[PDB]
Amino acid sequence: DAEFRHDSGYEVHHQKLVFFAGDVGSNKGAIIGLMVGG
Amino acid sequence: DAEFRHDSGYEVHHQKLVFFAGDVGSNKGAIIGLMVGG
Amino acid sequence: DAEFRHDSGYEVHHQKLVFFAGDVGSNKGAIIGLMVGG
Amino acid sequence: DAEFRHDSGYEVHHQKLVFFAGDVGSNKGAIIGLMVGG
Amino acid sequence: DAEFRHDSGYEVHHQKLVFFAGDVGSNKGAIIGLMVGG
Amino acid sequence: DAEFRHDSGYEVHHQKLVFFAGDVGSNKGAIIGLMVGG
Amino acid sequence: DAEFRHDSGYEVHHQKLVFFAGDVGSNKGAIIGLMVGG
Amino acid sequence: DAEFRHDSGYEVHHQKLVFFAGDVGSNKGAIIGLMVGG
Amino acid sequence: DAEFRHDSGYEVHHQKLVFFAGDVGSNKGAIIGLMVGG
Amino acid sequence: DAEFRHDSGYEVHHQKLVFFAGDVGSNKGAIIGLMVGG
Repeated sequence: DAEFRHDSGYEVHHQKLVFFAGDVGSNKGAIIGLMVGG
Repeated sequence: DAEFRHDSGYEVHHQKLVFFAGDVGSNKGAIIGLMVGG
Repeated sequence: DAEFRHDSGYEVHHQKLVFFAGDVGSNKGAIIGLMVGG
Repeated sequence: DAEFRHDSGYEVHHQKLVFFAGDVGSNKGAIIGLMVGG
Repeated sequence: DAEFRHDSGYEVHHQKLVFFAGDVGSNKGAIIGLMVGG
Repeated sequence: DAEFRHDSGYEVHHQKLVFFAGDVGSNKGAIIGLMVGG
Repeated sequence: DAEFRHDSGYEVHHQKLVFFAGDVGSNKGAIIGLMVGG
Repeated sequence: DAEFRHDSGYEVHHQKLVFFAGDVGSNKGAIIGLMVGG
Repeated sequence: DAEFRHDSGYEVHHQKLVFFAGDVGSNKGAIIGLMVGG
Repeated sequence: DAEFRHDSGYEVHHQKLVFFAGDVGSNKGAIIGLMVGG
């Protein structure tokens, strides 16, 4: 007579002027805010 | 007599002026806000 | 006599001036807000 | 006597001035907001 | 006089006896290999 | 005098006995290989 | 006179007896290999 | 007669002018706020 | 006269009897190999 | 006259009988190999 209860909790996010908001599992590419050449 | 209960929780997101809002599982490409050349 | 109950939770999103709102499973292409050349 | 119950939850999205709202499973093409050349 | 060149690379996949081969941008439904009740 | 060149690369897939081969942008339904009840 | 060159590299995957091969950007649903109740 | 109860807690985030807000599992690519060359 | 060159490297993966092969950006759902109740 | 060169290196992975092979950016859900109740 087992009982399995899981709750991921309450998440509130307030974000302003955020370039990258989020979780990246794996990153091998390029993440650049601004690129100026020449 | 087992009971399996899962809840992913309450998610509230407020975002303004956010370039990339979201979760990337795997990133091998290029994510650039602005590209200026020459 | 098992009981399987899954709930994905309540998701509320408020977004303004967001270039990319969403989750990318895998990214190998190019995601650029603005491209200026020459 | 098993009972399988799945609920995907309540999703409310409010979006204004969003270039790309949505989830991309896999991305190998180009997603550019603006392209200026010459 | 800018030059923008992007290549997504060479992808070779060999898969045998794979339930789910592919990238999911966002998952809120149920993905179960086998369901047995009663 | 800008030059924009994009290539999505070479994709070779060999798959045998694969239930679901493909990329799902968003999944809220049920994907079950086998369902047995009673 | 800028030059932008991006390469996503060479990816070779060999997989056998893999339940879930792929990258998930965000997961709020249930991913279970086998469910047995009662 | 066991009872398994897990709670992920209450998370409140307030962020302004944040380049990268989020958790990266593994990082092998380049994350640069600004790139100026020439 | 700047030159931007990015390479994501060579990735070779050999996997056998792997339940979940892949990178998850964010996980709030349940990932269980086997569920037995009652 | 700047030159920006990035290489993500050579990655070779050999894995056998691995439940979860991959990088998780953020984990708030449940990851259980086996669940037995009752």
